[PDB]
Formats: sequence, structure tokens, C-alpha cells
Amino acid sequence: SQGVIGIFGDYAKAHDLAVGEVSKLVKKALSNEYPQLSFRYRDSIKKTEINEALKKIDPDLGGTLFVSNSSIKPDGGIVEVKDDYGEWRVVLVAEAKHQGKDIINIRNGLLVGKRGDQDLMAAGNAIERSHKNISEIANFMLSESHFPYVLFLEGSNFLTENISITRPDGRVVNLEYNSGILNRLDRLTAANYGMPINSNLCINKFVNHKDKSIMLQAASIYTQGDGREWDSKIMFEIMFDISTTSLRVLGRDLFEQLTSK
Amino acid sequence: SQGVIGIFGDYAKAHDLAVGEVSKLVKKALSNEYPQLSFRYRDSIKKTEINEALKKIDPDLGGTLFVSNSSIKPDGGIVEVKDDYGEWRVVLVAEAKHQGKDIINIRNGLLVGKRGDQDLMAAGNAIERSHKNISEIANFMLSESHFPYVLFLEGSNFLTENISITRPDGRVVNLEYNSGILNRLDRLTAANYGMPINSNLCINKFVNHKDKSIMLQAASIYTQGDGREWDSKIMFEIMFDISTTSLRVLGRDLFEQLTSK
DNA sequence: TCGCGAATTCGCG
DNA sequence: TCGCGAATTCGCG
Repeated sequence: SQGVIGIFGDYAKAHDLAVGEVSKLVKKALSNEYPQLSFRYRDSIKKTEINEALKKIDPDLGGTLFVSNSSIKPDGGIVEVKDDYGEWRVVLVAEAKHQGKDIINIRNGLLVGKRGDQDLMAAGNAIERSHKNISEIANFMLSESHFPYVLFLEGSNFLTENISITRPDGRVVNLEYNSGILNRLDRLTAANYGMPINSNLCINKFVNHKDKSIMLQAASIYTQGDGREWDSKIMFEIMFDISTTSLRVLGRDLFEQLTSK
Repeated sequence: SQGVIGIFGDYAKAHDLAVGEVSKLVKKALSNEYPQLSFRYRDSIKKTEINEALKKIDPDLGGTLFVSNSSIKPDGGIVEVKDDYGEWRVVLVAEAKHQGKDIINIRNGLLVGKRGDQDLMAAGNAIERSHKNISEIANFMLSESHFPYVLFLEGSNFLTENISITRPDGRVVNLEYNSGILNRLDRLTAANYGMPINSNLCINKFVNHKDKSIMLQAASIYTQGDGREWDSKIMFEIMFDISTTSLRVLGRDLFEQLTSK
């Protein structure tokens, strides 16, 4: 906690702040540590923007739109920095998804399944939707050398450890973390090419195969491994980390703004 | 229709063959036009395979698995070719998704909405799930210079033209193709970087921004623009086209197998 | 067995 | 208004 970061995180903790509201708290923290640079927070990017960024890499890209005022709303919002050339650069994007009511059911006594008999519920695939926004922002940032997209997972479908929950009638039901009846965590790992979860993957890797070279944009996938609620303090700390990492990678475009002024 | 391709497509038409069954019909067609090369059809790729292909590009990739026997099943299956080095190369992957019951409701008389009153139903986002399999196969093929992934869309949520449907009580309800109450087509266009839909995008583009260079893997997104059922003949023709295009891009690795033998 | 997949209705600004 | 988003239950081999 470099100075105020400890003061800020406890404010998050004190209020149980959701993901969008923490991303705002980050904007304030950042502008309280970089008072020369200019930060803003959005709750939306409209497809036209993305398309126009796509077009500027190659003129054959970004030539589709079917709904004119179409947009994407990451429920954590976007935080940006104005660089030396008046352009706005994305420093943080974040999302928070929930899947798996199982721990609630078996924390109580409600049997599930078609015939009201099962302790566990066969996990679904809705979480795969999270791959779209990742592609949009990855396309939006196809000229950047960083990818400050952070996902925050919660629920019985993203366990990293074996947890046992006791129902009102004394019985300890047990969730096995690697059971393909509950765990959907593998449905997400395409997003960071099988690199580590709960990790800051913000700086883009450059790999190859032949006369090739290719940049990979990898989402930072964070999960609460015991099905518990996320602690808004650590959620803040993580987002602060990704965004400061983003500012590192942006350094060359930010020199004049924070050194000359 | 180069010879038998006309005979094959009419067989598809005659039987109203679904997507997986057409992909099989393609395997036969291909092996009937390239009798020296060896083709196979799968209905599954397990995560371990993907991970091992990922690892072979860069040793830091592909190091995650939480459910051991986890897999992806494209409902159109995968078609592959054995190259000169005994390795199996993917020549076709295909998926078929349906969203938007609207044309059925207003082809009949069933009013929808919470209070049984609406002619149209606010479209949902389930179709965004289709972005996961795309990432898996794109990662699987991160060493290839082609991406034979084809999506086939159907329903009132993927209209390209304005269509009017008449309900039993004489009334003509009208679907506007660019209404963001029905059209979800924009939720997919992240998958081919805003390049044209209903197009064969199989050969990978290579773009850049600075001292960079990057390969783009773009899904071929085909839609039935009038909410009608797909004609299994044209569905076959399209898949034949993508896969022959794939064989073009594979040419260098296939020479010995079809020329020496 | 275990594990992948369907796509849906409605709420919210 | 229009348009984006929640994630769920159960079926199938």
C-alpha cells in the first residue's frame, strides 16, 4: 500500500463496493497519485468507436454495423488516460460474473434437479458469453502493447479448492474443485491462452511459429477459489495493479504530460 | 459444381441434412476429389490437445486444466487432413446457432412479453457463447495460416433484410432488419474484426501498427438474412469452399502425399 | 458415471 | 423510445 492505497482499499471494504464503483474509486486513486495526468471513467463504448479503431489498423477491418447505436457495457466500466497527443488510452476494463448457486442450496436445505432430489446442480455455460466483450476490447486495443481487461469470477462453478458445506439437517455436502459437473473454469481459459489465472497478465506477449511474429492479448482472470464473495479491498488492489501496469506500458506517450507540466 | 459437387449438394437438399451430417458429407466429397490424401471427421477436441498445441508455440502457454477430461464439441464437427509429416491438420470446423422465435410467434397468433401483449420479443445475448469455441479453435490453430471456422446463423435475430410476417388475424407484422430490439448480429462481428459476413474469410490476414506484425484469425460468419431455414445444399457448398480453401493454404505440406504417391 | 450444450425471458436505464 | 445484460435449468450421450 503505497501511501493512500491502504486508505482507499479500506474504504472499499467498509462499503462492500461493487465492481463498477471500485473502478471509479481506482480513477480517483490514480489521479491522486498522478496529479499531472488526466483520467476519465466510462460505462460504455459504442461499436462505431471500435470499428473506427479497427479501420485505422487496416482499411478492410471494421466495415460492419447493423444496429447503429450499438454498444458494449462492461459492468465494471472503462478507465482511461489522456496521452501526450490528446488521444484517450484505455488503462483498465473490468467485468464481474456469477455462476453456481450450489453453495447457497446446500447451505440451506433446498434440493434441486428436475425431481427435487439432487444436492448439486449441473453447471451451465452462460459464462461463455464473457468471451464477446473480451474480443471487442481486444479489437479496440489491437494497436496497444497491453490489455488491461480483468474478469472477476464468483460462485460454486469456479472453485480452486475442495470445500464442504453443511446443510441444516447436519449433513456435510462436499464440493470437489475439479468436478466437471460443477467447475466451469475451463470455459474461460481460452481467454488467456492457458496462462495462470489469479494473475496480472496485462503486458502483451509476442510469440511466433515461422516467418511470423504475433501479439497475444490475454485477459487477467481472477477467481474466488472457495465460492466466497470477493473482498472489495483486494478487488481494488488488483485493479490498481493492472492499471498502474498499464501506465508503465504507456510510459513513452506520457512523458511530456507529467514531466514538462 | 466441379463434377460430383452438384450430385452431392442435391443429396443434402433431398434429406434436409443438419450441420454435423453435412460436414461428414463434405469429408466424403473431399476424399472423392483428393483420393491420395487422407481425411477424417471428429466430433470433439479435448482441452489437453489444445493445451499441447499451445505449449508447442510458447512453453508458458497451455498450462491450465481444471477438469481433466474437458472438451469442446462444435455441433458441426471437425474435418482434418493428414499432411506429409503424419500430423493431422484441421481443414474445417463448423457451428450452427439459432436465435429469435419471433417469426414463428407472428406467423401464428401468440402474443409474447410479460403480459402476453407484445408482437415482438426483446432479443437475448445467448448467441455470445459462440465466441468461446472460436477462441479455442483459434488457439488450437495459432500456428496455422488459415482459420476454417464457419458459423451458420438462423432466426429472427439475424436478419439482413426487412421482412413482413402475417398473423392469422390478417395483420402484417413487420420486422426491421436493423432494429436493436431484434437484431443481435452485431454481437458476433467481433469474431471477424468487422470484415464482411456471408463471406469466405479462411486465409489469415497479417496486419501491424509499429515494429509489430500480427496475424488475425477471422471466423466466416454466414447468416440466412430473411429468417428462413438454411438450404442444406448451399450449406454444403459453402463448407466445401472453406475446406478446399484450407487445402490451398496447406499445399506446401501436402505435395509429396498427392504427387509422389 | 461426467461433462458439453441448448438459448431462453425479462430487467434496466 | 432502444438496446445491453443477467445466468439460469435441464437434455444428451
